[PDB]
Amino acid sequence: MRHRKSGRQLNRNSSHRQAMFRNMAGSLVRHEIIKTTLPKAKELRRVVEPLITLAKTDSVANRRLAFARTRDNEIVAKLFNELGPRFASRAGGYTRILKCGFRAGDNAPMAYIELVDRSE
Amino acid sequence: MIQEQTMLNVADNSGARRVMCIKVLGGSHRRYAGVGDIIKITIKEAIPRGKVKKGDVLKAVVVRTKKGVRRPDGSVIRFDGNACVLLNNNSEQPIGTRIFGPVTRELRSEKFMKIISLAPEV
Amino acid sequence: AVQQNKPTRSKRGMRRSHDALTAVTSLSVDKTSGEKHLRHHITADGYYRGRKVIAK
RNA sequence: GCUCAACGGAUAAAAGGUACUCCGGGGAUAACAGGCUGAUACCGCCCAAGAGUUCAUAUCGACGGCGGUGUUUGGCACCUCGAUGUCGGCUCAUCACAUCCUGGGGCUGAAGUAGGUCCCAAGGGUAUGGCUGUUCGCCAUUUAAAGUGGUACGCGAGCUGGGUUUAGAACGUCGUGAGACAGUUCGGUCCCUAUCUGCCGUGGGCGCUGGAGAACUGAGGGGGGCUGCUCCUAGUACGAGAGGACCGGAGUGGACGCAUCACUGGUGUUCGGGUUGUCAUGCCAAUGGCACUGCCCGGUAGCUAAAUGCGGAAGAGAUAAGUGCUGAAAGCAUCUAAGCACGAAACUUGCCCCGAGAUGAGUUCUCCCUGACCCUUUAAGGGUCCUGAAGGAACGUUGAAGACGACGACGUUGAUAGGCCGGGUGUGUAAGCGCAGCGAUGCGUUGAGCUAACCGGUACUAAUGAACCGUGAGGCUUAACCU
RNA sequence: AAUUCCUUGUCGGGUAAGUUCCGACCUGCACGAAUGGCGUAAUGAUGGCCAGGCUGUCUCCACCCGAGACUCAGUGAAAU
RNA sequence: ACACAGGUGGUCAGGUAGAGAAUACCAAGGCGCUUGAGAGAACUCGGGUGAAGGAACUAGGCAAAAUGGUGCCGUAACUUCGGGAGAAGGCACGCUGAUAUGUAGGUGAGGUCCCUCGCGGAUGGAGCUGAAAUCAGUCGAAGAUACCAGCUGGCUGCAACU
RNA sequence: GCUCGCCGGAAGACCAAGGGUUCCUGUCCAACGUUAAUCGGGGCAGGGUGAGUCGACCCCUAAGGCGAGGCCGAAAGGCG
RNA sequence: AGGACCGAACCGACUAAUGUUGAAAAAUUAGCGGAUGACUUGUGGCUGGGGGUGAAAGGCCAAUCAAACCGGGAGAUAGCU
Repeated sequence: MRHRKSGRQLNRNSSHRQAMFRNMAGSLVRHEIIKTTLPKAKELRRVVEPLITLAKTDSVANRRLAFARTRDNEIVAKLFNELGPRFASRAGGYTRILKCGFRAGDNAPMAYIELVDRSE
Repeated sequence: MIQEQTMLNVADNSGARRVMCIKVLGGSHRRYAGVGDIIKITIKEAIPRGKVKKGDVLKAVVVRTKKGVRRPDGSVIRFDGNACVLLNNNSEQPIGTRIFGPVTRELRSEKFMKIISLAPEV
Repeated sequence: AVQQNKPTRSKRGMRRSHDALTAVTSLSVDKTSGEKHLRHHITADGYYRGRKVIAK
């Protein structure tokens, strides 16, 4: 049912999800690999790939982005020079999802989410 | 909409500013009145020189409502400020000597079809 | 309103005859190692698709 | 020598209250319900004084009598003291027929329109408000019916607390009094996660006999079935005359069931725009975090009724009451005895849906596989190898399906999910630049900018080869024909 | 009448109708003078009533967002 | 009795908004409530928005929603003169820059002048704080813009009110 | 460590009354701690709170208590 | 000036939203009368069981009250389960 809703509801309030995904997507650029859960990681591509594609267009009016949606205070000094010129040209697919099964003795679907470091 | 306890103005003369709607009737589960549906009404302030008196219960038809009338083609023709015409239950036709507002011709049932034969431009 | 007779040890088995959430069913083969892994999942030792990833 | 008279003498010597009661007990003992009863009752009939101008039975009915029912008024005390919570309401129907509306037949004091009114039948159909806790009774307004009834006189592991109902208290009255009134008025508590039968939906095992894929028959079941008002058919039928109708329709309203998103409004916290407060961003432009989504206004995708659409059929078969023919027993008379027809709004087939666990398990088409060995306390088991089809499922990408399973797509022979690059509906011309302007700000570039479901292209990123299950022509008996 | 048997009186007004509201009647079955009688303003955890304002209480529900319920996993009660 | 929302006296106080010790946002400082991952179901509990009618709902406006600020106007009957009164009802509200690159009220000096040269004795009115008025423009559908924050008139019985 | 949220007349900060080792930080994680546990008023070892001016003691004392001699009551006990 | 308005603390408890093997054997959430007075409240003391106290309900006196608790009379008495 859920009428027309196509995005999954996961865990916590929509407000907590907003900030958790904001914090995870910005930090994955520096961590390169994050360990988390499969349902959560399958929705991370929806916010971390457009953050890398944000450096595909070049303009003095494009540097004020990542300030109203998916804020991070440190990528805004390096990302436009590092991944904008050649990597962001591919406009998506920068992520690898690693299905790892159980974490320990509990029930949580464990996953690792990483960024591709070389395209060829 | 025009339902129970609705307080509205009369389209005939001598009826005064206020009359009250007191059930729709004519079948099972009857609620709300559309344009040209007969409703039961009570008179409250009527002019002393008029043919009708206070607390005597009559039949009336809706002539103004924002649900309008769409029977001719599906396009809705609407009216501002809810209003009714007073109907004779025995001799038929309206009971006034004048009528207010611009009115409509879709009131075509023979017991009130005389409404197009009056002073209005319709 | 409440239990007035204890359910039988046959009824116990009638409610435990579908209790296995995992059987567990057959594995999948790698592509550069003589190793095997769970269907669409990387092993706890890092083996998957001939990639050997995030190993310990 | 005692009305010690409660008399076989409880002390010489003794009345009440308990809604503040407590304890030992109780259907030994009460109000409701089920049964039992039917005097009473409701319903109909036999009798038919007398009424109906005349005339008993068109329509009614005295003085009296019977039968049917469970059915009011009232009894028995067999089921309750280890509790079947009190009246009405709302929710919710379901059964009866002494039929209320619908149908079938008829007498009328029924010329016609209406009216009066009795047999036959349970398919379909039968009102809301005021004061009032009251359903009810009264009233207001409406019906085709608002019919007469049963259902623990249908309502609490379903609800409200108004009636009923204590412990606060008052008015009236009574009882020295403590209490008392099914008198009166304010006020006065409403507990409950399911074991199994009853149910609704939904998995897995087993049966249908080689395995697999699928479409057809149809034992039997359910759904459909009602109608007010007016206008036409018809000033035709009838009847001095006034007036004024059948068949079958249409116009306008309804119950009830059933389906949609095109209309139209609403909603629409994944889209857009404006705005108040305050903190963050050094500060400002500008943009977030929180404040009922802070507040305000539009609105896609979609839901939805406050919107739109729709209905009870013909042919064939067979049926109480009623309509019957030819005709005897009983010369006649008769629907019945011999012999054979008509027919209702009801009903079987027909239509729409279910349905072969229809263990009575039916049919037919499309697809596939043409194998061996060792041992034994075996007419049966336990081991190993060759070779596994057609197909199915898991595992995935998820959805028109969903609580979970099940189930519809798509897994690179790919459009299934996500993304990119656009379009569209929706919003409303931005953040910048240029000019004008004290400045707030306006106008031009600009129908700007932004986007999610709607629509298009695309493999950009992800759905791996396999592995797994599924085996080698498939048990037993009979008949005929060709050999 | 918080008092009323006929009584939900009778009648005027207020309603579509009112066992209620306001007033008038006297025939108070049983008001009545500190056992208190009549009477008025602000006020009042006050009973009853009329009109308007404002409203999803209703007509009639419709859509939107959470928690518990649902699924698996963890550590694991009760009447009966 | 429980890593129990219950009980518990004294002591200190801030930006901005606010009359406030209410309340929104936040600083200093403190903390993330000692099971986890998902699904997106009726249903229950809590929230949001709602057309046109309107108390018809119900024993009964119970409950809920609307209103709600300030300044300037306007104010009934009844009355024991004290009340009723917020009667009832009306009009307005943002921003810009100029007179004055900030006027006047509060605060108040370099300076000037005096004497007993000093917690001195006057005076002028820069600096600081800063209304309100007057004039002229400008924007949104909406300026009290968020929090915060009124139902009113008219009878009757009871009760004098605290 | 960072980033985000919540409290901010408190969920910040300083104390009494009461509790009596609970504070501080070294080690273990068998048992206890409705999840893990490398952590915890846990198991186990050690360290810890120093006053002429705060309080008591010390000097007064309200309500009140105890109360010589004396009195009331069989006595206990009471009055004062 | 106020046994005065609006309105916190401070006192109450007219209400609805929940709870009812609760988070809690009398609580929580959101409104609400009193709010300088016959106000409210901390500390210490005095009053005792047929005895105390109450602007008065048969209310309050360690969950009980037409009379709270304990040791003893005591193995009270029960035409009864």
